[PDB]
Amino acid sequence: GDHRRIRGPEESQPPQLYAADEEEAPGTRDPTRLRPVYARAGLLSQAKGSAYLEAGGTKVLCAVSGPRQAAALRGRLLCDFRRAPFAGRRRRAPPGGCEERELALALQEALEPAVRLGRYPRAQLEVSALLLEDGGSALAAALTAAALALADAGVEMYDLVVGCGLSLAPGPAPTWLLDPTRLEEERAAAGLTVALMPVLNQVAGLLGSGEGGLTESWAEAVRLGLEGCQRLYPVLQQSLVRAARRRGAAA
Amino acid sequence: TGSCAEEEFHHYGLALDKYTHFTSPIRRYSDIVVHRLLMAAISKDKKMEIKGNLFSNKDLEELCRHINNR
Amino acid sequence: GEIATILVENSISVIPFSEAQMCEMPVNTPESPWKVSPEEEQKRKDLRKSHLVFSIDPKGCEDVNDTLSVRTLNNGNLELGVHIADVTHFVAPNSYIDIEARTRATTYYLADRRYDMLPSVLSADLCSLLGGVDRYAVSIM
Amino acid sequence: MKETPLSNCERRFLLRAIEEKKRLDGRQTYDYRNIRISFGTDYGCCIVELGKTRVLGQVSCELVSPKLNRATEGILFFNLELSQMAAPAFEPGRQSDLLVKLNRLMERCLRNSKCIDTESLCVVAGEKVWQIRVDLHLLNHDGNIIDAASIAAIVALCHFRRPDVSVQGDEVTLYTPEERDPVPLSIHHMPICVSFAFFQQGTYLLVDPNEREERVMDGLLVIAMNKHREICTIQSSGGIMLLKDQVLRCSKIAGVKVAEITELILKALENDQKVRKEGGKFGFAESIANQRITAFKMEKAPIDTSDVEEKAEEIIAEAEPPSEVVSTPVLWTPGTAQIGEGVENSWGDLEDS
Amino acid sequence: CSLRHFACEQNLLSRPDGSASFLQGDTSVLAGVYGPAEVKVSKEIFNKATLEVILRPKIGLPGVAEKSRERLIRNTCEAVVLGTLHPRTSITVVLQVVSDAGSLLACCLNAACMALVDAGVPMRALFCGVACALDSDGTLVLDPTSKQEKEARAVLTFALDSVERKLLMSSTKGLYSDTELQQCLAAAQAASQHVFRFYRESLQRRYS
Repeated sequence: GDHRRIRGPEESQPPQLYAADEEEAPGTRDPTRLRPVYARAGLLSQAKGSAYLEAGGTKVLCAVSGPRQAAALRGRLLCDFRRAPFAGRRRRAPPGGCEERELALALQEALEPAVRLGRYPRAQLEVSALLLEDGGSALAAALTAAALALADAGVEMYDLVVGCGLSLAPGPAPTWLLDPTRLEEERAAAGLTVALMPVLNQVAGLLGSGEGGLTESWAEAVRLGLEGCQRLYPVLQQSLVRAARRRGAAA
Repeated sequence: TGSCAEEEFHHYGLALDKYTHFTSPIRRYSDIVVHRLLMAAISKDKKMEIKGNLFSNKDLEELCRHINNR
Repeated sequence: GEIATILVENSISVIPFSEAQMCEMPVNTPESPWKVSPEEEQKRKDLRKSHLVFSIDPKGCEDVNDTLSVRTLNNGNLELGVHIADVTHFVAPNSYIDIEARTRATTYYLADRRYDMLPSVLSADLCSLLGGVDRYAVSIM
Repeated sequence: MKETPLSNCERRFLLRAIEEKKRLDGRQTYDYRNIRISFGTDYGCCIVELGKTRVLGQVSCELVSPKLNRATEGILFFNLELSQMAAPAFEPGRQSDLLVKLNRLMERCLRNSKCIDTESLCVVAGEKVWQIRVDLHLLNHDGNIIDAASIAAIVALCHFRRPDVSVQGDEVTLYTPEERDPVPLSIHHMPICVSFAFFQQGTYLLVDPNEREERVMDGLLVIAMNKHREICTIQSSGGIMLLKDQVLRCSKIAGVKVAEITELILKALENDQKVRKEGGKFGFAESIANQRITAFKMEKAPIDTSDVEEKAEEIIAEAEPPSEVVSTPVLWTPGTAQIGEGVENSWGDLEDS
Repeated sequence: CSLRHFACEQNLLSRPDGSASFLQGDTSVLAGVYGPAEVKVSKEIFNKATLEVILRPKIGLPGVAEKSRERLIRNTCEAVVLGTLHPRTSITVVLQVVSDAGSLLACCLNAACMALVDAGVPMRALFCGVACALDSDGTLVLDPTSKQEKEARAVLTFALDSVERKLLMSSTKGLYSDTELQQCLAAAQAASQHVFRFYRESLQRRYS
C-alpha cells in the first residue's frame, strides 16, 4: 500500500457497523445557552504563536509560524487543517481527505479578511490547526483558535475572528439550536457557521447546507449566530490580556 | 487378526489355516510389517521391552485396505 | 505416451526422490564400502563357512529374495531352512524412506521394466544376493 | 549533477569514421559485443554482460487469489529499474521519460508474444494461483540497455524453478525442496530484441551501438522477433524518417542476430545444467577471475575465541554498581502524577484572576 | 566460531569513479561511489561535504526499513571521512543487494568501506562489519547464516574502528543480558583483526 508508513491489514471494518446497541435518544434543552469555554494562549514554547481552545467536548490546538522567505506587494497566507485519527466514531486515513481540504479553504477564505498582508512584502505566514477531539461544532473552534494564535504571534490585524455554529431540529416544528453537540448534530437536518468581527461588525465567513428552504429561518440563524459571536468576545478579551501580562512580565 | 473371529483366519484355497508372505520385504509393504513384528518376536522372548511402539488396530486396518487398493 | 497414460491413470508415481530423502543413504563408496561392524558380528550368528547357500532365480533377477539351505548333521537327519533378506536396518521408523514405502505400497511391474519401490541402488546393489559378499539376512531353521 | 558534455572534435571524428565504415572498438557493422553469463545459487538469478553493460535479473513467485474474471490463469508483473549508480544522470525521479518507453517495450514483447505458459499455473480456480514477478536492475550504462535487459529476462525466466503442490479431492498441501523437487516452467519461444541506429539521415546504419555512438545518431529502430521467422514487436523511434526496403533489411538482420543469440543462450544454459548435475561447485563466488590483480580469496578462520569470558567477567566486575537515591512519585488527583524535582504549589489557581 | 569464505573484486564498472564487490560466503553486495562533484544549492553546506546513502533491495521496493538502515550506514561513514577538506561538494554511496544469505549489514559495511577506499576519498580510519548470533542456550556463533538466524534467539551486529577497535554502529535484534553483550563485543574485537588483514593483503596485491 504505502511505502512511507507501517503496513497492517489491507481492510478493517470497525465494530460500530456491528455494534448491537441501538442509537440512543439525544434529549432536549434550552436553545439560548452556550457551552462554558476555557481558553489559553501562548502554550507551545518552540512556536512563534500558539493557543489552545477547549469547550465541553471540543479540543483543538493551533500554532502559528513566523514569516518566511517566498500579489507581491503582499504576502500569502498558507493554511493547513488536520484532525487527529483518534477523533470521532471511526478512524481516518492519515494521508488526507476532501473534507479537510474543504475546511482548510473555509479557513483561508475567513482569516485573510482580518490580517493586513500589505506589511509583509514577499513574505508568507503559515497557520497549522489540529483537532484532538471532535465533540461538537469544529469549524467554530478552528477559527477562534487560529485567530487567537495569530494575535499572540505578533502579527498586525484589523480585528479578531469569532465563530459560532447552529443546527436544525428534525421535528415537525424545527427550531435552530446554538452550540450543537454530536448527539444534536448527527440527528439534525442542516447546519450553519458564522464568522463575525465583533468591533467592525462585518461578517467574515458564511457556510450552510441542508433541508431548510424558507428564506425566513436563515435570517434568524444568521442573526443568532451574530449574537453568539457577540457573546463569546469577553472571554477572548481576557485571554489575550492574560497572555500578554504573563509574557511581558517574564523579561 | 483379533479384529475378527478365528473362522475368518483360514487360507482355504491352499488348505492351510493361516497364510501370509514373508519372502519379500523389498517389493511390498505388509512384509516390512512382518519383518518388524518377527524381529520384535525374536527380541521379546528374553523378558525385556522393545522401546518404540509398533501399531494399533485402526492403523493396521486402514493400512490393509490401502494395500488392497494398491 | 501410452506408457505415460497407463502410469498416470493407474495411480503410480514416476518421480525420483529429493535430496533429504536420498541423502539418508548407506554409503557404498569405493573409498569406503560397506562392511559389518564387529559388535554386530558378535550379536548375530554367522554361517558363511559351515553351510551352503545358493539360489536359482529368474532370467534378469537383478534383485534376489529367495534362498534356502538343507544339509545333514552328525546324526543323519535333514535340517530344513529358508533364508529371507532382513531389510529392516535401512528403514528406520518415522523416517522418510518409511513414509515413502508406506505410500508406494507395492512395486509395480510393466512388461519392459520394473519400478523399484525403494531408491534404485539401496537394494539393487546392497540387498541382492549376488557375488559372494556379506549380506544381512534372516535364516529360519 | 549532470553528465559531461560532448565536444565538437569527437562528433567530427565519429562521423568521419562512420563515413569510412570503421568503428571505435574495431568491430565491423553487423557485429555484437561478445556476451558473458553467470548464474547464482538459488534458481532464477543471473548476471549478463553485453560489452560493458550489466543487468541483474531475478524471478520470484507467490501464491495469491486471482482477481475477478480470468479465473484460470496467473498474473505476471514486471518492473524495470535504473540504478543511480548506472550513470551520473540517472536520478530517482528525474528520468521519467525513458522508464516508460522501456517498460512498455519490455512488457509488449514479453507479455503479448505469449511465450510463457500462464495456462498451467493454477491450483484451484477462484482460489490460490501463482503470481510470478520478474525484476530487472541496470548496474552499468554503456549503451543498448534493452538488448541486455531482454536477454537477462529471457535467461532469468528460463532458469527459474517453481515450488510444487499436491492437489486431490478438495485438499491442499505445500512441499519444500527436501519434501519434493522444484519444478521447471513451460516456455514456447524465445523473443529476443535487436536494435539498429541510423546515422546522418538514414544513409548508414550500425548494429548494437554504444554510448558515444548513441549520442551521434539520429534515431533508433527496434525489431523484436522470436526464433524461427516470427516477428513479435517493432517500434521505430528517435528522430528517424524511414523508407520501405530498410525495414525489410533490418528484419533480416534481426533474424540472423536472434538465431545466433538463441544458440548462445541455449549452450550456456546447457553447460550450467551439466555443472549443476555433475556435483561440482557453482555460484557467484566461484566465478571471480583468479588470474587478475583485483581479486583475492580467503578460506575460513577460527580467530581465537579463547579469551572473551575473562575480559567480560573483569569488565562487569570492575565498574560502579547502581546508586541508591530512589525517587518518589507524587499524586495530585487520580489521573495525573508527577516525578522529579516537583512543583511548589499543589496546582495553580486564580494565578492571574 | 570461524568466519566463512571471503572474496572481493575491485574496479568492476567503468562509469563510476570506484567500484567494489564484496561477497562473504553466499551473500553478496555491490557498491560504487562517485567522487566529489557538484551539489544542489538547496542542500550544500559550507566547511563540509554532504554524504548521500541509498540502499536498493533485490525483491520489491525500499520502505521504512531500508531507510532506517540507510541512516546507520550514512552516520557510520560520516565519522571516518574528512569532509572538511572538501566543502561545497557531494559524496554519494549506493548499495545494491545481489544475493542474501545472512549477515547482510556487515557485508554492506565492508562493501561501502572498500568502495570508499577504491574511490580515493580522504579517510581518517577504516571500519569493519561483524555480526554475532547467540543461540537459544548461549553458544556464540560468528558470521551466521539465515538458517541459524531463524533459530537464534538474538542477533547482534557491530561496526568497529581500525585504530583502537572502538564501537561505531550497533543494531541489535532479540533480547539478552549485558554479560553476553560484552562477550560478543569482545568476539567482534577479536574477529576484526582478520578482516583488517584481508584488507591489507588485498591492497598489497592490488599494487603488485
